[PDB]
Amino acid sequence: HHLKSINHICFSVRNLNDSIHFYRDILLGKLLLTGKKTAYFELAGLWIALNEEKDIPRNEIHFSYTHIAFTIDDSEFKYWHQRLKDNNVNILQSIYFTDPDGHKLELHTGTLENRLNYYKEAKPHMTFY
Amino acid sequence: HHLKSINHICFSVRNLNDSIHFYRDILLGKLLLTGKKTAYFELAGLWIALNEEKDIPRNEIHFSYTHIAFTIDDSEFKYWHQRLKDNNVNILQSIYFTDPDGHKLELHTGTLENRLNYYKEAKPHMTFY
Repeated sequence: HHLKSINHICFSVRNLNDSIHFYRDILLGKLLLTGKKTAYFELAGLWIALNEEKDIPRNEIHFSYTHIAFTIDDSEFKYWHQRLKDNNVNILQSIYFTDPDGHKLELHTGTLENRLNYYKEAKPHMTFY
Repeated sequence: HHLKSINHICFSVRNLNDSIHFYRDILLGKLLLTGKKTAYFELAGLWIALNEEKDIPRNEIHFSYTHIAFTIDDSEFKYWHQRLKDNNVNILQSIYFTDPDGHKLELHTGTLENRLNYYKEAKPHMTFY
């Protein structure tokens, strides 16, 4: 009875047109649908839905407790770093960054297996299953 | 130069042992690693990382602006509905629910293609690309 796969992710965003430029132009996703308050993309093989909420407060911290990471090839690290820098993206191996609203994103060059093997050497008092 | 795939998701959680029971026992994910403040799972083919933050306020609304949906087969809908109900999960075709902390999750039985075709009939004034 297991869950089969990730199906989609939805993000609330304050300005649809800023978020379409981010996900479509900067991150090279495919725009598939728009409405007044909605946009769907396919990005990295994943359906991403954006829901526009123009009243999310800009003077408060939100989006603190989740991050989403996408895979890139190690050889593409400098290309992506430079692409995000040249697009004035908020940047915090991995590249940590935010979308225009503050949703926390990451580009990462390794696998879960790579990370487990790293921790078995670096953090050997963790418990491995 | 495209992003290749989703790599992982990380959630902050207030109690690791409550969240391991949710993701491992209720959602049938695989526990791969633990530390004092960390747990890694593979769930639905996706690496999920949990980071324990015991001080996330319990008396405030958080996690409002993201949701993550997983695919199930249509025939499994009543099995999952009943499994979440029998485990006293907060439940809000799709099943909408939250983890123990309030991260918003969904089980969904359709594809992006199915949803686009639905909107072309139901919401024909959207723009399709």
